[PDB]
Amino acid sequence: TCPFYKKIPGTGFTVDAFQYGVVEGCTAYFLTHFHSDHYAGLSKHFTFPVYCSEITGNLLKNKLHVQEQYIHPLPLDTECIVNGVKVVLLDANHCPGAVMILFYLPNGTVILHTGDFRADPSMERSLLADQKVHMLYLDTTYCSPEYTFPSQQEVIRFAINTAFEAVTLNPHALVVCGTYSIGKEKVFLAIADVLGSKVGMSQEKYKTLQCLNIPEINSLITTDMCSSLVHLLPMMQINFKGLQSHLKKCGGKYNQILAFRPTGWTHSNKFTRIADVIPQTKGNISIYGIPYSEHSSYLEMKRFVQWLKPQKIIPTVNVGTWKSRSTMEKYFREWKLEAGY
Ligand code: NI
Repeated sequence: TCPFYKKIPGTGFTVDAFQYGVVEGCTAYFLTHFHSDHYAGLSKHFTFPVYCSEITGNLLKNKLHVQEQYIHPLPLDTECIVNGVKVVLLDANHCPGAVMILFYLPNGTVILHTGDFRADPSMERSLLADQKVHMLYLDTTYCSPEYTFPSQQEVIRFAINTAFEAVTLNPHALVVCGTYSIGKEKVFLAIADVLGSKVGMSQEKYKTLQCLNIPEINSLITTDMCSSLVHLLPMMQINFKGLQSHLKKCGGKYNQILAFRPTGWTHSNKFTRIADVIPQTKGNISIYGIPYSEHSSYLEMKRFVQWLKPQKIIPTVNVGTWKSRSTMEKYFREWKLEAGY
């Protein structure tokens, strides 16, 4: 049954609540972003209103074949009325088309649902700064101080440099980049741009990336694998067997693979700097796991909340164990006491 943390009080609304069937008393279903754990449930047979970003609307229509009469895309940064309630959608700094939702209840309560996000100081100058927020439904994915990671920019620099050096040393080396959902597109686009290649990929993937409004996209991606020296594969294939296989398929065009796995966090982060990252190598194949995160670090989360000063915090990730809940409530209380709200 739909859990409490996916329900918005004083409304007919739910958030990311498509896998419970008809939810008693839900008049509109909000979808923060196109990741499977959040859209699980949607298909062509859905006949309730769905509210979401334009990009999320492109993917619903094209990938899951939702009928257009049921997709209600909204512009970001704009006050809109849905079943008599004022709402705004804000950039969540997550994957393309990912949003946070502000709800302005009739009674004067204000609710912010972050959906999934990576907190940034740039958010401190959106429409959030203009009024008080009473309740916050918080993406707590990395709510613990062991979770530190580098900026997205330093990680991309590491990857551009690594790849440019490899292929310049050996122009017969192929670069591979794993994917299994939208997001983290900058990894493979920035590598391809420094190497003066297009990124080649399967048709289903090319379809997906065409839904995202990325500027100059036709210039950067292709389904012609042959003309490309940066290839995207499913994450599951990013291993020595999967990569020997793919190298066989390229017909003596290449003699070396350099491959990249964007992971969220890996415990090498507590000890190791981004400068210091090394690959796993077998023969003529090397695999780099790089810490490219689209969720908040513990410090970026703490700073956001301390800035926002919510009256109540409702965690939406890691809720399923008592030891996790308890740990999180401790940190919420720490942050409050430290900042004085
Ligand atoms: Ni997500």
